[PDB]
Amino acid sequence: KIKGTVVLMPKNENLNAFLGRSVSLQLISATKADAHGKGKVGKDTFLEGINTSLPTLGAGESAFNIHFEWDGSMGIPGAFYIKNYMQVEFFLKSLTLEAITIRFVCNSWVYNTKLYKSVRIFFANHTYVPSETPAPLVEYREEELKSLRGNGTGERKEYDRIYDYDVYNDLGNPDKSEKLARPVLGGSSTFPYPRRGRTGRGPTVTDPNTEKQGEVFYVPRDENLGHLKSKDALEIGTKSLSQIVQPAFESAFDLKSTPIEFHSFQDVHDLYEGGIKLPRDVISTIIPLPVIKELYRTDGQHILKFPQPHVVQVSQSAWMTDEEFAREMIAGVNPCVIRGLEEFPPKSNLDPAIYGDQSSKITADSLDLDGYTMDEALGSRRLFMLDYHDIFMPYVRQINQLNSAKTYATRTILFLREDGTLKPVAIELSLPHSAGDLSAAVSQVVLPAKEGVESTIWLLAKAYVIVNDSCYHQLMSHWLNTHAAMEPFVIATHRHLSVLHPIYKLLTPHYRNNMNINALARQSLINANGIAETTFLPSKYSVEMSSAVYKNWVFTDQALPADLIKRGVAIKDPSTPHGVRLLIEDYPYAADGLEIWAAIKTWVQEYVPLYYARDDDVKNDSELQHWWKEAVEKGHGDLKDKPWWPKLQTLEDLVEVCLIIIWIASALHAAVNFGQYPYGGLIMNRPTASRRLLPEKGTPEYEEMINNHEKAYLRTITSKLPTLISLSVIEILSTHASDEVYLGQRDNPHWTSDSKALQAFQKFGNKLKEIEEKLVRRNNDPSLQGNRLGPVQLPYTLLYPSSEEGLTFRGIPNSISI
Ligand SMILES: [Fe+3]
Repeated sequence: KIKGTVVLMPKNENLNAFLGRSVSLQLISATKADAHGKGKVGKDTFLEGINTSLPTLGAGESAFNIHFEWDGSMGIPGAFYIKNYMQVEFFLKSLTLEAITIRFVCNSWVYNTKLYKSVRIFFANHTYVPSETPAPLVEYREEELKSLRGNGTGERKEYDRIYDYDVYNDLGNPDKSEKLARPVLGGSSTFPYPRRGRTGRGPTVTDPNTEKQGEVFYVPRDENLGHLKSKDALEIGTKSLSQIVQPAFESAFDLKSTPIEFHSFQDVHDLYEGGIKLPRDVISTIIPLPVIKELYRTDGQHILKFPQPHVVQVSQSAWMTDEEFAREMIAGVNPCVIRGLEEFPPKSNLDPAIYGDQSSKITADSLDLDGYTMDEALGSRRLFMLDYHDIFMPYVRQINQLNSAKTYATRTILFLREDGTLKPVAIELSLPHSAGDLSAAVSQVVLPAKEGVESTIWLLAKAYVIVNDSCYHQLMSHWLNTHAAMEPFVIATHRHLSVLHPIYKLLTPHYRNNMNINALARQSLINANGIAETTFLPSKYSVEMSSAVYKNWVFTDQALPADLIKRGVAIKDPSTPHGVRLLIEDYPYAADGLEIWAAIKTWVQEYVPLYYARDDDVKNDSELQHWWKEAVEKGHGDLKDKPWWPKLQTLEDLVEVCLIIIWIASALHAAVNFGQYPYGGLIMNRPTASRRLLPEKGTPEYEEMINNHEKAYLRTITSKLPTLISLSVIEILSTHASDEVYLGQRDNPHWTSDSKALQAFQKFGNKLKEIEEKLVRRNNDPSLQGNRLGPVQLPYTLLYPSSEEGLTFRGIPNSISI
């Protein structure tokens, strides 16, 4: 008999109930086949007893002894079937067979046997490209992929493990109201979009093209991550905020229990000092809710107190400095949009027949470039911009028609000073113009000012820019480029790469929780009248704006060197270690990012050749070829006609594709995600909406800018009630769960039996530790203070690879996990 140990976790996170005839396992041979060439299968073997011997056992886990009859005619086990005859599902961790050691890493929920169309199968931890699969496992390997793909029909159930694609046709709620109808995103030239995971709930009764509402948005079962500690279930907080907390806040405002608007900046600071007083029944709603109860300190009676945002921990006024406004474009929440400006004035590609004359109104001789002429600044590569003009202009008219929204399409010009810091030198606030226009508001240029009403107008100009930047950050840099862009690759990977496949093992840690958070976001974040639409400027146009931006999304430009070169913030330079020379030498995001990028590249370049010796080996891997074909032609199918997709016929193409996927999922998402509350937890620093244009001279609103500048500012930016909701959301999303798995870590040390792959992975984790030491030295270097810390004195730690749990402003998860 072969001695085995099963480790599992009961659903409650009673052990005698697993004995008797409750759980059967059957070993499957990798070497002895039946007459059809399929590995022979052993007898049903039941769990025999509880193993209390090994002190090495994670929380919630139990170990069971089992002995398998396995004679000569059976060969070597390479897989097993398991049947759960119990009513309730359990979480299967592993099987370990001794003195034959063979390890099986399972980490999968096993529901009652009657719920499955075919018996659950698990493979030992060996790694095989398809031409290396032992012959008696070839059919089992392919049948398991066929099972995962399903047939493209049916309402998906909680226990299903079926991966497939669908369009974003589940955000509208047209059965509730015509006002809640939304365009389908994906599957048309008007609205191209990445695909998402298919749920199959079926059509609404009013629109056959929109998917009906559902209490639970399915994800394949093992994508729905359980947590030992309920506080770690951060993705569910989004749902609780929308469904329970937001209505409670709304009630406090409807009943006039708290002022409707902030009246001074101190009313905003109060949120993390003394707190806000709210009705008792409002506090009583929050206090018992998992995740939500961690967001606020409370007296249990009437007070909620938000945590002090990092950006104010040293100076509560530094966010208002021009130095910090520009520094955040290279070391802030959204450090990836600034571009070099190589001509002046800046140009627009938009049609003047639609929007009016698009010539810039910024004059060169009005700009203070520290004594440089414009030609000198351009030539020395010292001029940059944050350009939202062409991005926002197409939507300004329809946004400004909404009752409580008004924006400009902004452009900010920045100068790289000789001291190496950026300074803002002008903001252009543009509006579309057409013959029939009812509005008399005009475009204007605003220049820096420190005194008088001109200083208030300049501070407001910065707020209009940061509203554009916050909307672009959240919808494009963050949602579109990480969450949404990655999901098609998750789906393709499970559909086409076996668990046995080396590239499955390389990529899947980088998908942890991504389908789950995305489904929860379709339900409560980006749904019609959901949190994003009611907190961000574009309202009901928000998600469709991300579709318009996706028209220009380029997979190969997500690589960090290509991004930097495309934006004109670095140049190709083969004499440099990273192959690019930064044009802003101390650009903290890019400088730290290049280190992480290089480490991932080395890991991928070391792992790939362990499994692929020539370009032909890549061409000849049928799972890999099917995977990439489907990811492109189905998952990102609206961009299938584009010439820039890698072909995947060479080793270098495989490395490139894997490298870009891991970068997007880990460091890029971390850099755009974990600064959300640290920088945006002060709404004045990261306003999410603007509600009025600049006032005309001779009006009470203009006199208010002179006499009460803080009120003028607060009336312009996000109102108090959506601010309380936005702050709560971003606090959740900026938190690391205690069970996170970070870059350089895996959830199990035995993910492969291949020692060379294990060694290469250890080298990768060591290199990340080395890199963190280097980044600490950078933050401690007084010469780099201006960009790495700024007047907010906030060291740039967002690309430190490691972190403890909580709202830490550091740490790079493997995946898009929140
Ligand atoms: Fe995120």
